[PDB]
Amino acid sequence: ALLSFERKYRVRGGTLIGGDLFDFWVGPYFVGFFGVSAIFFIFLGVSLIGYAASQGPTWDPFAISINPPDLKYGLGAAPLLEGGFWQAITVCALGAFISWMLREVEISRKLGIGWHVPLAFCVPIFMFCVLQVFRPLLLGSWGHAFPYGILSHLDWVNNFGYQYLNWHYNPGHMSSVSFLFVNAMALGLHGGLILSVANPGDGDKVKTAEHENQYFRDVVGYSIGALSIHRLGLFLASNIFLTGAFGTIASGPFWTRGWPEWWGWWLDIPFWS
Amino acid sequence: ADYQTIYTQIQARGPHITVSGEWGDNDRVGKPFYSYWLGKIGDAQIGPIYLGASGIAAFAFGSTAILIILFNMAAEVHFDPLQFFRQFFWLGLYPPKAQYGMGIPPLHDGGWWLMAGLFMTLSLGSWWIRVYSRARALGLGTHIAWNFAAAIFFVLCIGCIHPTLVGSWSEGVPFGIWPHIDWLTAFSIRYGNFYYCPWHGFSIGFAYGCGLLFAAHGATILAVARFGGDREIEQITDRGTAVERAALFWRWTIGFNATIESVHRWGWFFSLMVMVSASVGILLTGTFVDNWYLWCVKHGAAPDYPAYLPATPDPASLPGAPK
Amino acid sequence: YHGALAQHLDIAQLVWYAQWLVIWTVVLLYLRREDRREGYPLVEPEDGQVYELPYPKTFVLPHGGTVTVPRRRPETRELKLAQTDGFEGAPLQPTGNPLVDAVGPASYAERAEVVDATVDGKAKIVPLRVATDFSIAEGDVDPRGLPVVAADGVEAGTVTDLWVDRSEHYFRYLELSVAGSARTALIPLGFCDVKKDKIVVTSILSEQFANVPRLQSRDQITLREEDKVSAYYAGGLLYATPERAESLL
Amino acid sequence: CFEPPPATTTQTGFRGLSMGEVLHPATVKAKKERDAQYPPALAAVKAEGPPVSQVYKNVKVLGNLTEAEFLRTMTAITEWVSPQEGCTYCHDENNLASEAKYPYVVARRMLEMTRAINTNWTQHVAQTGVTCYTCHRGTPLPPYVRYLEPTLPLNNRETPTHVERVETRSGYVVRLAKYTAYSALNYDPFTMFLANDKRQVRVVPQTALPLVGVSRGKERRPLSDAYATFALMMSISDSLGTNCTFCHNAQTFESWGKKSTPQRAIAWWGIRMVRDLNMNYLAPLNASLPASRLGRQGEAPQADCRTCHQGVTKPLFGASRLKDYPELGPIK
Ligand code: BCB
Ligand code: BCB
Ligand code: BCB
Ligand SMILES: C/C=C1/c2cc3[nH]c4c(c3C)C(=O)[C@H](C(=O)OC)c4c3nc(cc4[nH]c(cc(n2)[C@@H]1C)c(C(C)=O)c4C)[C@@H](C)[C@@H]3CCC(=O)OC/C=C(/C)CCC[C@H](C)CCC[C@H](C)CCCC(C)C
Ligand SMILES: C/C=C1/c2cc3[nH]c4c(c3C)C(=O)[C@H](C(=O)OC)c4c3nc(cc4[nH]c(cc(n2)[C@@H]1C)c(C(C)=O)c4C)[C@@H](C)[C@@H]3CCC(=O)OC/C=C(\C)CCC[C@H](C)CCC[C@H](C)CCCC(C)C
Ligand SMILES: CC(C)=CCC/C(C)=C/CC/C(C)=C/CC/C(C)=C/CC/C(C)=C/CC/C(C)=C/CC/C(C)=C/CC1=C(C)C(=O)c2ccccc2C1=O
Ligand code: HEC
Ligand code: HEC
Ligand code: HEC
Ligand code: HEC
Ligand SMILES: CC(C)=CCC/C(C)=C/C=C/C(C)=C/C=C/C(C)=C/C=C\C=C(C)\C=C\C=C(/C)CC/C=C(/C)CCCC(C)C
Ligand SMILES: CCCCCCCCCCCC[N+](C)(C)[O-]
Ligand SMILES: CCCCCCCCCCCC[N+](C)(C)[O-]
Ligand SMILES: *C(=O)[C@H](CCSC)NC=O
Ligand SMILES: [Fe+2]
Repeated sequence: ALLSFERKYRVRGGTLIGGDLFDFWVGPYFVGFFGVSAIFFIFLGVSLIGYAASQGPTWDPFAISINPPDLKYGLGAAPLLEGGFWQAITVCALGAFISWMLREVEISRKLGIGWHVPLAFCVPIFMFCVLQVFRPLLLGSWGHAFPYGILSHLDWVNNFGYQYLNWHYNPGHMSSVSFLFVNAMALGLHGGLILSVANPGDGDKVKTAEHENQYFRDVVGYSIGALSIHRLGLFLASNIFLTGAFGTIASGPFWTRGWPEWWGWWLDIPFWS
Repeated sequence: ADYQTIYTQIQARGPHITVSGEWGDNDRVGKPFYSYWLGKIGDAQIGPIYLGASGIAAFAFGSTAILIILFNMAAEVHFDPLQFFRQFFWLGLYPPKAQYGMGIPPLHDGGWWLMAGLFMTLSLGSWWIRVYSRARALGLGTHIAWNFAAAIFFVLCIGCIHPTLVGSWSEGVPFGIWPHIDWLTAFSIRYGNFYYCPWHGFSIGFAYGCGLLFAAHGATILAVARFGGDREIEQITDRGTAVERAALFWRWTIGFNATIESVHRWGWFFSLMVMVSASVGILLTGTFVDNWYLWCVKHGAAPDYPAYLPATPDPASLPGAPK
Repeated sequence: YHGALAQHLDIAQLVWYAQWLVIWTVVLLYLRREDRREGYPLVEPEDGQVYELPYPKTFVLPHGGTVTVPRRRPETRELKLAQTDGFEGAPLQPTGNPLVDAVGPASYAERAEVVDATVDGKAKIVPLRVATDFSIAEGDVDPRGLPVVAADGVEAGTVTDLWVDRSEHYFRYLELSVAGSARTALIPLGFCDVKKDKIVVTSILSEQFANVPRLQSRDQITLREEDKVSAYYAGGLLYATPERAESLL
Repeated sequence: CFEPPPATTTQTGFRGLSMGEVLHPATVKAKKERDAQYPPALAAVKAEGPPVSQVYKNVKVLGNLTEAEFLRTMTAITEWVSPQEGCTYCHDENNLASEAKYPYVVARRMLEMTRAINTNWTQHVAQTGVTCYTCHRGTPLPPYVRYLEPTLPLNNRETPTHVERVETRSGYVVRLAKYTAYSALNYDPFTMFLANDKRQVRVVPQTALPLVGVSRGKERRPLSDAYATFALMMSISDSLGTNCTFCHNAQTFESWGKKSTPQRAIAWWGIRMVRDLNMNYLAPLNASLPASRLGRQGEAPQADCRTCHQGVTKPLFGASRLKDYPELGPIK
């Protein structure tokens, strides 16, 4: 069960709810109170999905879709076939994600480490709510949310974009994309570097921090240092959704025209019109 | 509340360490200068900067490309420089509009485009050499150099390989802010929705994975900042408690874990696979697939949804309809 | 058709399989083995345990030495804990005082009893009394002089020196004299809230500054010592007062 | 910057596909009031006496009608086209058969055009139809027209800036951008697609694999056409005050059936009507128009989607006068 160094860290303590009644492991998995509530929601969710999937047409996992209701049903419940199952699943998902995040908190306490990971994981849970909850509330309909299916959800993204003519010109999107791209570059640069230091090969000597920082000063004239790149990484990645959320929320509630046209504020200033 | 994870509380100035290259220590230039606000989230020290043959070769070709692009961009606003600033985003240097095949197009129809691309390509080449040579000079793995090669190969794929394989310079990416963007939609439209290209999907997967991984890794190292987790090279060669706990967090969460080294392999690999996956898709596009949607349909992948409004036959194919 | 083959087989279709193959290959046969270089093989010949590991690699350390991984390397130290239950996955229960016994979050890795070094060969982590040419920055607090306040709102000591990282230009520890025990403790800046009139440390109580690990010299620190020290205060997070183990809600 | 909530939404494709309209209601109300200025139908007339073809001298098109009926027509034409200028605009005070003024001859052709639309393009204009108003909106120059180059502003009732003026070549990029809903798309979808039937709109392959003999080098179309098609589609969208999903499910723009709305059909007929209008009726009026009407290559003003729609998915929100003026189509 145990790694060569694991046993010493496996003490009781650091729970949020329910003392040492759920303070134990199952193989490698810490089972918190949330460990339990996570599994509960996952079970329900995965059940609901299969039950809804059987009431639908195909079984090719690519072509399965659980869609939300027509727009007419507003912010109400809907029949289980015609969008309710989606509503159910949506809740089970939020159950599971929040449970997952809080379980990470419990683990973080038992090791005496920072809660930086559960924190960071709030970013994607947040964005999920922006798509599936907040924006739908603002347009008064659950039907504005996205269907659960492997390829089906891509067609929702597809049309949602083209509803605003050329979604590439959404300024919140431009930010979001820009962060996606730079974060991937950074990750290669980083992972690259750390390996480039430990693994120069030809049984040549293992290098130093000084070397790391020398490499980047040489190439691009600055080096941010070791701790800072992790802070920066977290920052970059987290802003993919933190900025993109503004972009998403804008579309519909605070903007109904083509996104390219929004750049009229600049183009059509009188001073150069 | 480890505040050191957020910003450096007490900064520390000190004398500038210089690690010695196998070559070109004389080609380092500029005076180091420290910087207090920058030093609150990062290293305060800016400069000096190595400045090799490769590095200078890059600045040369890079500028010749930029100048070509910009002179063309001026010409689009018949040189009135107020409209140049107003309209900047909308301006560009387009490849051929007309079909010349692989024929070298005239300058007034994307020859200037072709030109700028050559020089941009040479620029990326010499810059690659820098990123490689500097690693070899300081006695370091060439890992960064390879990731970057993938990136450069992807750029060649979209901007000249793919054009070559189908045989038209017309399928090149324009230079211009909005016009390099407008390419993406005209390209995807043409090849039957890029959402149905599996290589697009693979690319996006690794791209979103890079998000997931850095978010998580960064967060982790910060969580174990107090036990020295940021000193990664030593935690490799002599496992400390930082990375013991880091590993145990993840094992107890998701059932398996990495080592402090291997996570950087995972990251490096994921980064690299965005560009690889992308390249494959572009190479297959046009050459061995004309319509990614219908290809997905051919292989039974595509969804179908029922009609909301009445289904609508193509009026082109009705009896005695117009041209 | 460009890219067709016998009976509704096209190239893009094969490449699909190829891609997937490549991924799983790299992921399972490479990356996941690489993930086993520390911690393995696991605990309570044998077939699975040989297959899961990679061919060892040897690090050619910068200042002499080589480290090879994976390697057999287990906890010699007698851990001061007992079984909460029979159950194999049940937790452990510290029997002594956990902060000193060095368990749970106060555990330290058996790192080298070796002073971490710079590129040129000197000690990396040292106080300012030694590294005189490193200053504090023009703008930031100089904590030398300031009082250290513990989680029980009590003055526990006076800051006497910062310990700089010479390879990275970053302070890693404050040194402080413990009130009424003529001795000098290190504390990592992680656990330090640096205000202008004081340093605040909510990780441990005043009285626990007593038993912060002592070092070999008082002018350098070994990689292990660093672990022992940091581990201490973090162990505080769960243990410093009985109410921190117990569930917050 | 940003328009306040709420927004009206509609649904045009199956649930969960984010297909449908998005309208800031203020913007719609503004257009509703504009479009409501359509003058109502004059009360109908006693149909008494001979046909006007045995009465007035120079009556070619409307010779079918009675005198009462015919003047009711002439009165409404004046309302719709030259309300401010009066009957005087097309006629000589002292001779109503005089064709000396150019607007007389054009108005004759315009009658023929308007009848033609309501009779031969019922596949588009339907039960609703058009009148002179649909296009003209009470000026003899319809506010929304196209020359063979981009022109700004789109409404010719507003006075242009220096840059907006077609003369000024700095502003070419912006003139074009604003026909294409602010995109850097570098094609004039009017002259390419709507001025004549010379060019084919569809760009996407109908096979999954590339067919041999149309797929390599000069035998294949340039990507430029795909930019161009998109540009036309940006333009069409904005000319109706709607988006892509009004007409297609983005999954496949290229596919019809249940990947398209009935409105995509109607739009298709719209393109073909618009062409027949420009080529056979509107473009050849450079014969009759003064040079102060013509563009910079002697082209008449021609018509685009906007000319009629003016940012509404149905022109004048589907208001008809067709029952009220049978003389403007359809004809038996
Ligand atoms: C025509 C369609 C367009 C479009 C339409 C579009 C829309 C409508 C939206 C975006 C958005 C975004 N687009 Mg996109 N886009 C992007 C990139 C992006 C992303 C950076 C950004 C955020 C995606 C997101 O919200 O994930 C969300 C992911 C989430 C919420 C994941 C949550 C994870 C969850 C908490 C955990 C899940 C657990 C699992 C179920 C567990 C199962 C696993 C197993 C192991 C147990 C690029 C790089 C391009 C390019 C190259 O052109 C592009 C083009 C387009 N976008 C087209 C022009 N885009 C979004 C945005 O931010 O807009 C500005 C957005 O709303
Ligand atoms: C507005 C932006 C949207 C978007 C746009 C988008 C695009 C354009 C593309 C994807 C693709 C994908 N998206 Mg998606 N997406 C997905 C999941 C997925 C996967 C099916 C796939 C690749 C994910 C990946 O590698 O990420 C990084 C995470 C990794 C590598 C960890 C492993 C996760 C594993 C791959 C997830 C498997 C998901 C399960 C099949 C679903 C759960 C099953 C149940 C029974 C537990 C989830 C679970 C969610 C949620 C809950 O919010 C989501 C939201 C969105 N996506 C938004 C709606 N997505 C790609 C695809 O190929 O389409 C199918 C793709 O091209
Ligand atoms: C309608 C438009 C579509 C579209 C069209 C599109 C196309 C045509 C292509 C992609 C591709 C891709 N799309 Mg995209 N897409 C993506 C995401 C992605 C990327 C992950 C992927 C790879 C591109 C990349 O990383 O380049 C960022 C990295 C680059 C460009 C490399 C740069 C390296 C170089 C060294 C840079 C150096 C700069 C110079 C030094 C500066 C100097 C230059 C001067 C001299 C001029 C998301 C997440 C979404 C969503 C959610 O909707 C989406 C939707 C769409 N894409 C729509 C369906 N997409 C690519 C792909 O993988 O397809 C198979 C691709 O070819
Ligand atoms: C998944 C894989 C990712 C990836 C990977 C990698 N990408 C790398 C490496 C790796 C591994 C390198 O090692 C190399 C590098 O060196 O970085 C440290 C590099 C590059 N990736 C750049 C840009 C980029 N990557 C993009 C994308 C992805 N990348 C994908 C996502 C995109 C997008 C999203 O479009 C963009 C815009 C440039 C910064 C650079 C080339 C410069 C050049 O060829 O110059 C050519 C000549 C010029 C005149 C241009 C120079 C101007 C630039 C902006 C800055 C020059 C620095 C200057 C000297 C600063 C001095 C100031 C100082 C005194 C204070
Ligand atoms: C900028 C921020 C980034 C970021 C950050 C982080 N990400 C983290 C952490 C951080 C920090 C972790 O700590 C945590 C983790 O443990 O590390 C692996 C985690 C995780 N990131 C996962 C997926 C992931 N991250 C994505 C994106 C980003 N992450 C962005 C980029 C994306 C996409 C789509 O991009 C995906 C798919 C899981 C693997 C894991 C949650 C496990 C879970 O929650 O278990 C509990 C839940 C389950 C096991 C299944 C629940 C099934 C429900 C009930 C029913 C169906 C659900 C759904 C409605 C189906 C839709 C259909 C679909 C086909 C459309
Ligand atoms: C059956 C039952 C009743 C069980 C009860 C117990 C219970 C609640 C169990 C949970 C069961 C469940 C739901 C298990 C599923 C677990 C999940 C969600 C697994 C998904 C894992 C995925 C897809 C990860 C994608 C990211 C990825 C590519 C990771 C590979 C690399 C790894 C392992 C990174 C994690 C990692 C990072 C990020 C470091 O920075 C780091 C630094 C130093 C040392 C180690 C690490 C480290 O391991
Ligand atoms: C232009 C847009 C016109 C306006 C405004 C008015 N009239 Fe007109 N008129 C116009 C045309 C093109 C024609 C010929 C129609 C045809 O069928 O060929 C006419 C004809 C007449 C006539 C018949 C007299 C004759 O040509 O012998 C009359 C009596 C007449 N018009 C009167 C009239 C009045 C009273 C108007 C204001 C109420 C008016 N017209 C406006 C073109 C246009
Ligand atoms: C859009 C499909 C139109 C409809 C329906 C009608 N007209 Fe029109 N007209 C249209 C254009 C694009 C133009 C060219 C621009 C121009 O004004 O020359 C015209 C022109 C005229 C004119 C000439 C006016 C002038 O040059 O000042 C007249 C007199 C006129 N049109 C009258 C007219 C009548 C009576 C119509 C209904 C029977 C009618 N037009 C319909 C566009 C369109
Ligand atoms: C209706 C009022 C439409 C709106 C709004 C949009 N499109 Fe469209 N599109 C429409 C028609 C009638 C046609 C066929 C034209 C013909 O002459 O046959 C099209 C065509 C396309 C295509 C080409 C499809 C092909 O077969 O190659 C594309 C790529 C396309 N349309 C895309 C598109 C986009 C992105 C839109 C929003 C900007 C959009 N269309 C709007 C009808 C209508
Ligand atoms: C004046 C002669 C017109 C021109 C030029 C264009 N359109 Fe049109 N359109 C016109 C009418 C009178 C109507 C009546 C529809 C009704 O039944 O009330 C329409 C309708 C449409 C529609 C249908 C809208 C719906 O049912 O919701 C569409 C989609 C449409 N028109 C599109 C369209 C396009 C793309 C055009 C340029 C190619 C275009 N129209 C020109 C009148 C006129
Ligand atoms: C030998 C034969 C004859 C020729 C073939 C040679 C060859 C390989 C040609 C062409 C190759 C390629 C790969 C062309 C690809 C072009 C691509 C991918 C262009 C993509 C993006 C372009 C953009 C974003 C252009 C922006 C232009 C500007 C901002 C103007 C220039 C000014 C600048 C300040 C540069 C800033 C760029 C950015 C970091 C903000
Ligand atoms: C295709 C790119 C060609 C550009 C060539 C110019 C760069 C020359 C670099 C010299 C390398 C010197 N070296 C080996 C010591 O690093
Ligand atoms: C769509 C992109 C592909 C990414 C696939 C990588 C997922 C990680 C696989 C982890 C395997 C876990 N385990 C227990 C089998 O080792
Ligand atoms: C593919 O285009 C195919 C080629 C026949 S000969 C090589 N055309 C017939 O389907
Ligand atoms: Fe790292």
